[PDB]
Amino acid sequence: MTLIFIMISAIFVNNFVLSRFLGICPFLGVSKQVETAVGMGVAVTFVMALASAITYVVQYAILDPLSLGYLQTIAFILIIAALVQLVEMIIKKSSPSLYQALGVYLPLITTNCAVLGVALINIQNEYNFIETIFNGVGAALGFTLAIVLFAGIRERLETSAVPKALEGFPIALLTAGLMAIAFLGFSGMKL
Amino acid sequence: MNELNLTVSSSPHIRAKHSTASIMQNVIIALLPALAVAGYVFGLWALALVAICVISSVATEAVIQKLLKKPITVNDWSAVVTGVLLAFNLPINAPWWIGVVGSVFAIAIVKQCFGGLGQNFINPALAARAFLLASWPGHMTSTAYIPLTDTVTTATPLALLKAGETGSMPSTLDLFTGLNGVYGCIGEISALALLIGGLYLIYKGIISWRIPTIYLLTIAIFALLVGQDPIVHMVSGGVMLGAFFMATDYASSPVTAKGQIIYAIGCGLITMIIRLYGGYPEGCSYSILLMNVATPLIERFTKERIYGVTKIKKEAKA
Amino acid sequence: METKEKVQIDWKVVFKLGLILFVISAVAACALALTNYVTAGTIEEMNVQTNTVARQEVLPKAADFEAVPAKDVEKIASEIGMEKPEELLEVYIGKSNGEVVGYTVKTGPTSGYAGEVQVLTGISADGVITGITIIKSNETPGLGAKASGVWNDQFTGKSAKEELVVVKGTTKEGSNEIQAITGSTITSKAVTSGVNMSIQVYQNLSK
Amino acid sequence: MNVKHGTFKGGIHPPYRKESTAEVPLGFGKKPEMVIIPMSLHIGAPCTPIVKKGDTVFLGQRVGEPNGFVSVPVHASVSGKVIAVEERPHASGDRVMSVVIESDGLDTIDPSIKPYGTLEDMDADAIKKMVLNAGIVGLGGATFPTHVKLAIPPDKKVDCVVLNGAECEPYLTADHHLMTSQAEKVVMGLKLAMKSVGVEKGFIGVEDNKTDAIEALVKAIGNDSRLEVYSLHTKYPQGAEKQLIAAITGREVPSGALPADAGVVVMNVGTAAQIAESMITGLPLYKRYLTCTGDAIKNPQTIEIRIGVPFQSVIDQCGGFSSEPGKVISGGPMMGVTQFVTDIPVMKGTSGILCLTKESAKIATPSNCIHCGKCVGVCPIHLQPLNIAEYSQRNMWDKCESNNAMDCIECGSCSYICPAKRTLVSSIRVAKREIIAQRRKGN
Amino acid sequence: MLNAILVPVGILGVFGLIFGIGLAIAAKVFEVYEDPRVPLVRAALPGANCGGCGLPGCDALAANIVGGSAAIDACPVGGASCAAAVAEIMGMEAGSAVKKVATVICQGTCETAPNRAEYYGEMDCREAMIASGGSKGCRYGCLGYGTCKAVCPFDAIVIGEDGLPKVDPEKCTSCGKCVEACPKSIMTLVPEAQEVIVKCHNFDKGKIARLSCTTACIACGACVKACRFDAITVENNCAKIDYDKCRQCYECVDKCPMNCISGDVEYGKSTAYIIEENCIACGLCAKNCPVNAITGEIKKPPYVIDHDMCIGCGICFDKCRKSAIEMRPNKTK
Amino acid sequence: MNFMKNLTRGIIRENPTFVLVLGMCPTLAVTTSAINGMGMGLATMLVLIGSNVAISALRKVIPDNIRIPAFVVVIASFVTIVGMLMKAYVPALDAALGIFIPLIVVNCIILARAEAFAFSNGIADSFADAVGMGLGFTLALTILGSIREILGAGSIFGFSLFGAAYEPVLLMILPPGAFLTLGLLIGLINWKTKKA
Ligand SMILES: Cc1cc2nc3c(=O)[nH]c(=O)nc-3n(C[C@H](O)[C@H](O)[C@H](O)COP(=O)(O)O)c2cc1C
Ligand SMILES: Cc1cc2nc3c(=O)[nH]c(=O)nc-3n(C[C@H](O)[C@H](O)[C@H](O)CO)c2cc1C
Ligand code: SF4
Ligand code: SF4
Ligand code: SF4
Ligand code: SF4
Ligand code: SF4
Ligand code: SF4
Ligand code: SF4
Ligand code: SF4
Ligand code: SF4
Ligand code: SF4
Ligand code: FES
Ligand code: NA
Ligand code: NA
Ligand code: NA
Repeated sequence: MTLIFIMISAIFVNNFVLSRFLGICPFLGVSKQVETAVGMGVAVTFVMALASAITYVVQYAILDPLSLGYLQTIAFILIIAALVQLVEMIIKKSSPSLYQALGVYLPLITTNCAVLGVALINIQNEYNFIETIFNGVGAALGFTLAIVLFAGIRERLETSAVPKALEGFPIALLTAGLMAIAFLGFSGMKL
Repeated sequence: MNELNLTVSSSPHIRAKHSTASIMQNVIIALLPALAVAGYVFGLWALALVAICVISSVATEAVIQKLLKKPITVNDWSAVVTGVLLAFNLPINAPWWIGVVGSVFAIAIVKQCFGGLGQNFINPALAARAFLLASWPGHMTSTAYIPLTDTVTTATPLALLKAGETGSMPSTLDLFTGLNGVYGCIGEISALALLIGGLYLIYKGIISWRIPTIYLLTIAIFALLVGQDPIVHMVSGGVMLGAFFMATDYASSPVTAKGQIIYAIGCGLITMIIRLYGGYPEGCSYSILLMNVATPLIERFTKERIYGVTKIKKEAKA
Repeated sequence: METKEKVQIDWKVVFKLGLILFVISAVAACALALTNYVTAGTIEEMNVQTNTVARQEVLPKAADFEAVPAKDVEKIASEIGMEKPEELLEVYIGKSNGEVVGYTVKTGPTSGYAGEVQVLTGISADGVITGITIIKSNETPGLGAKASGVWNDQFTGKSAKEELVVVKGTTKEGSNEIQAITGSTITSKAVTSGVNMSIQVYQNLSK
Repeated sequence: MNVKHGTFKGGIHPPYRKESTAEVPLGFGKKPEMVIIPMSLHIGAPCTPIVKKGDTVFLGQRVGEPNGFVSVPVHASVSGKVIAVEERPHASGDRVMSVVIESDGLDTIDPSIKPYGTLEDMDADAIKKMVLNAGIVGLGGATFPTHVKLAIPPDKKVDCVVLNGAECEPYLTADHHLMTSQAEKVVMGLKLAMKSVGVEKGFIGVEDNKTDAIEALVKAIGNDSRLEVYSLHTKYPQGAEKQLIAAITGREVPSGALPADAGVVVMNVGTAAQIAESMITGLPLYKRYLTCTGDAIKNPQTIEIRIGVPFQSVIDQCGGFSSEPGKVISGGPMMGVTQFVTDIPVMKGTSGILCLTKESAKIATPSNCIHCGKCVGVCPIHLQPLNIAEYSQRNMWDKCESNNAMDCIECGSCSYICPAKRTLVSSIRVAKREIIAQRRKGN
Repeated sequence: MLNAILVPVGILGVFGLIFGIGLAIAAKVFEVYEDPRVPLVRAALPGANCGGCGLPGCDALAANIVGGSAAIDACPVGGASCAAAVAEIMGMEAGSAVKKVATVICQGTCETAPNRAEYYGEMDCREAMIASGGSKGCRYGCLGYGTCKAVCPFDAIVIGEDGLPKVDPEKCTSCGKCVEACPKSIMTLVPEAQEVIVKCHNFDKGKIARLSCTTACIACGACVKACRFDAITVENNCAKIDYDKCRQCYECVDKCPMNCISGDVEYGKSTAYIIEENCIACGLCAKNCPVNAITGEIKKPPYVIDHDMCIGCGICFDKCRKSAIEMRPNKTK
Repeated sequence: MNFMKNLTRGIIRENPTFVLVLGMCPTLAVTTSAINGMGMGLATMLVLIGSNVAISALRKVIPDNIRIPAFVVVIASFVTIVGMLMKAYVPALDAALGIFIPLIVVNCIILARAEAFAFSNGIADSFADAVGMGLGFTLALTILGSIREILGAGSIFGFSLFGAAYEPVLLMILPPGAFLTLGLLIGLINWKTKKA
């Protein structure tokens, strides 16, 4: 019952993109189509699902019983970097090469602010193995849902008369603000 | 040496009779009896606020349509509808500038920044109401709805229902007619007038029965499955107005028939989830606003079948 | 058989890639540990000083303070029927020329809007409230961060004999009544619960 | 008789102003004094003139020779003298090579015309030869050659012939008069077509507002058990060769595959009457029916008029203009073509002349889309016209093609029901033309 | 002090070494993509996604090389020098090209070619072509709704107050986006050095064209006799000029009775403007080149020649062994 | 000649906030006042200068396959040193920006400029580029923070303007109140870019 509540809070009540201001740059970058959004979502889900357990083991097996808690951040980012490299090492080989249209947002997966953010959040909340895994999966699913909804709204807006001066980024920011209001309605629930 | 000077164009050469202005005027005619009941119950200040909102809306639109070098299409009676529906969402103890700010936000940002009429994807009036509630919670929460002459009530029916004190709530007939001690928003206290207005619009052909029927059916089923009263949960709060006039917006609803059923079911589920376990006494506005975001996703999976197409089993995209 | 017998030097270029990284990592550590040392000491000192400042304002007097060995704190928490433990952090005793002046108690109540608030309360000998303060909060800067302002100053003068309740109205009625901030209610209730548990601890101890 | 019923999904309900000319008797035009006959009265390859200036021609003499296989000859309507073999204005807006013949007053029949035979000995090959020699094209509006339609390729199988009697456009009443007056000729033409194709099944589809025509056809059929009559609900796109197939047989024509792949052969009642008349008498196609009506016509009526008579003579024979017209249309109000002048001659596919006044020809300027969704509900092909129009208006042909814009039948109604008074069908036509053009310059 | 420095150094070094070795091993496996000759042509391209292409972008052109699936000179917008720089990475090429600009062959402006009727609908050329081809008196003229302006990506076309477009030669870059977008097939490409253009597209006979427009072509054929280099031909009842054989003699301009040929009477008149430095008293140009224009006696330098006639073709500028004659345009205005 | 152009690319021509849209999380998260934006901009400028100089000093031995680990190691070392100093000496700014001070290592601008300009240039161009980017980031953050604070609190730099009876717009200091504001600003700039 605790795992379900943790997942629900991570997905709906405390969405990482629309509430906590973490995954914003790829949110505005690769949300022009539905397929690219789905691919980015599944890649990011794999990255956090692999990273959470490794960060938990590294923090609780080495850093804590050594009085070396000031290296945490740099150690953490090192691991994430290697993982992202391996992801960038696979997508060009086996995954379709036409998906290399992200345009600098592929090496910025380390910079996505949601992997390291969820790692620090899991460390600060004193969770366990299963709780950390569920929190990471819930955060990834929330990111995927938000980016898919944004891509659908943009595809709908493709046939609207945005006059001449707003066009891409201003109307993307206004749409994100309206979605943020709608999710501000989804708050105050105690779980 | 007489010429003819005829006209050349493309087919067809005949059209129907209905237009946009007729539709909006019919909507206003449907909304009139609720305004009459509000003026009877809350007094002369309940009408003036409405006027203020309407004026502001029209003025804003004209100014924008003058500054962007566009034809002034203010005679389609759309800003009047937006202003009236926004004014129906206000308490009786609100200052004069709240309506002006809400109308400016509803017209300038939500509507005219996306192209104009029919080019937006979200409800203007509900978004302006949500912005006003978040910005100024003191003027819109639980005390502004009670008139200053009454000093015995001190609570609206939904707040008493959430608190568990179902011994002092008004009777079901009083909640259905809105005539004995029922307080709230000025255009939501009576369910008979809104039902008559919705039936008139169904008869004319502007709206359909699907969303209004399925919204209320889902609410009743949810209320019956948890051990509550289905009739009370349907005649209190802003549910009839939302079901008949605000969830049937043209620019925010799906165009098919199955998408409308899914949209209504989702709205009815989220409304009761926020009502029963949320941090608000009512969740109609956010349930409708959350289904304006998922609408483009429903519309890509509920398309009909073309004539003469027997479909290929997912082999064209391979 | 390692993908068709890679030709010898394919291993040698491995030794080039790791070593440099190793060196870089060492250099990073060779900085950070030194930057760890002196700052840490200063940080600790500053924190301690700040903490004692937070005490010296809560009980305006010229006296000394003594701290319990924290086993009595756990004994007090175990008794009286405290539902949620570990919510009492520090209890201090004031001493001025031997006579007991009062107590200073720090507690973190749960059930806030955004987590845990830290509330410090001081009390004189006879049951009164000489003032409260907020040490740590994570609330909204424009909505829940107003507790550390003029709202605190109204807490003084209340007797430490009965409980305190919150009323959602401008009228303050009479005794043991707290008027909440408009648009911010859960934060007021958390501080009220913390003050109530402090009063219960004082009533148990001073008898 | 066993009369069945049929209907389809979608459509509109126009005012159906046919009551004006329905009760008026049938009129006959006077003898013309000058005829202009174009060289392209069909689709395919235009003919070549075989007459010179100053020549003398007979009634029914050929004045044009077909070029290829998809082509029909062109004959003369009156007997007189040829005065010009130049090019003259056409109904398409541009000048077309024609032959001008001045009448003499006497109708001298060419001394080479004799009846072809009877139904019991003609057989299929001679029936097809007679159809080709008489220059019969489709009178339903498309003017497709009939001898090409009756030549079924060996890789296709058909088993039924359907006659189209569901006249659906407003103001038009010629088919009602033809069915009520010449039902026996319609039945004979249906039997001839059935023998030519080689099937044993035949259906006739008539709408339910022509019950007298249904009774006349039932009486004319007699005791034949291979012929049936259907009643269809009165709707506008009912008679468009596809909804007729869906209503009568229940089958669906595939995506871009012609009705011949559904096993049916669709033909008009006027074509059947012309086939029967040409078999009985031996004369070619030189005369048809018309409906002169509108808002600026003094005395609207249905009149039989030869081929080559200008529009102005027809207008003058029906009273004239009560007021200044604002629009002259060749055909119906939902699929007609607006004209520039009144020197246009009538053709084999002309079914009516509609003149509108200045007040009835005014349509408001288009406005913004309000997302009402009625155009989705009225489409018989189950498309979404708003998306295709919005994609076509900003030059996105790939999105138009991916949204199935190539199977629209250009039927009107989607543009008829719009509250914002837009031009959806024109945008769909532009998209279709661009998609068709891009397949030739890139392949 | 020793351990506090020793432990983190060892831990971080071990982590870095293990991660580096693993990353090298993974790179030796998954990087078998084996695409050689890194693009190196995108820098020599300058591309702006104009439209004289159809490979999915200039980066797609950079990726498409080393496979031999694309032409060397597939990009005409950049020019021959741009293609030379693009495929100069491997080299073995050299070339040059000629610059061109878009032009409109029509001069009927809303008063010489009026309208037959009134048109209702959208203001676009193709939409007007749906409504029976338009409402203009001339069936081959300009509609005037500016589709070509709408499809131009570089902003070079402006619709004038007379109804005909105007093209800025400084902003037009030799593409054809406005050429296939015109429903009337009116927009064409002409070299920037050409000033003699027949501006009409009427395919009718004499009387009908004369009634249709003020400056129509009636196919009289008087412009063919004036030309002697066989550069202008009349077919399909319309005249056209071949730009590869036109010497710009300005003889057909003044012979047209309906004023369909562009250009002004300011040309030539420089018969034997011979530099005295590099002719040897040649005596060869005096005899004949179709006009007399030279006649004299020996003509020792400086030359004494009166200039009052001849057409100024330009043949006497390159046929000389030393090219002592200089061509200079000097006339009234 | 080649230094002033790199220094002055910076704020106007290639502004990271208005023209590139990078580093959006601290832009939309901490800009509820005119003081947080300035401190965040100064800290990011110091980290950017140090990281750019360090990376450009070593563009001769780093291979292509392990560039990201070395880059993040250097950036994280500089971030840790700066954060330790700020914790020691400026505790109020640390408490105001607690979560985003460890997150300067991943800021979408430092890594982007490291792999695009610092890797293939000298020690003098990278320094000027870092200074220009830091100045542009600081100016944009200060402008956005002042605009948000004036509307949502009724005071600029802590000095009240409208009196003590003013009722603020509390949505401007909320997460949905940033997006719209930023969008409008960008639109205005684009208009003045395109109509001039
Ligand atoms: C919208 C639409 C309506 C039509 N209505 C009729 C009609 O009422 N009567 C008719 O005979 N053909 C009508 N047609 C033409 C038929 O589709 C078909 O071409 C015709 O039956 C062929 O007749 P034919 O074999 O004599 O050429 C219509 C076509 C369209 C697209
Ligand atoms: C049936 C119907 C319902 C409408 N509902 C709303 C509504 O809930 N809120 C609003 O602001 N405007 C409403 N409008 C009017 C409004 O101008 C329009 O529908 C678009 O939402 C404007 O983009 C409604 C109009 C119609 C015809
Ligand atoms: S889209 Fe085509 S088939 Fe559908 S209603 Fe319009 S014209 Fe008819
Ligand atoms: S009928 Fe007209 S206004 Fe309604 S959805 Fe279709 S195109 Fe839009
Ligand atoms: S025409 Fe040449 S430069 Fe332009 S987009 Fe195509 S390939 Fe690139
Ligand atoms: S040149 Fe062609 S495309 Fe341009 S306005 Fe004239 S007709 Fe239209
Ligand atoms: S005017 Fe025509 S050729 Fe010139 S740039 Fe524009 S589209 Fe290209
Ligand atoms: S006649 Fe020639 S110049 Fe005159 S409008 Fe027609 S094409 Fe243009
Ligand atoms: S300018 Fe001279 S060369 Fe050119 S077409 Fe005219 S006469 Fe011939
Ligand atoms: S002289 Fe002029 S009018 Fe005559 S053919 Fe030549 S261009 Fe045409
Ligand atoms: S043509 Fe040349 S070589 Fe001959 S006389 Fe003239 S300048 Fe001399
Ligand atoms: S311009 Fe021609 S004709 Fe005149 S002198 Fe030179 S070569 Fe002879
Ligand atoms: S995702 Fe760009 S800085 Fe956080
Ligand atoms: Na947010
Ligand atoms: Na939110
Ligand atoms: Na840090």
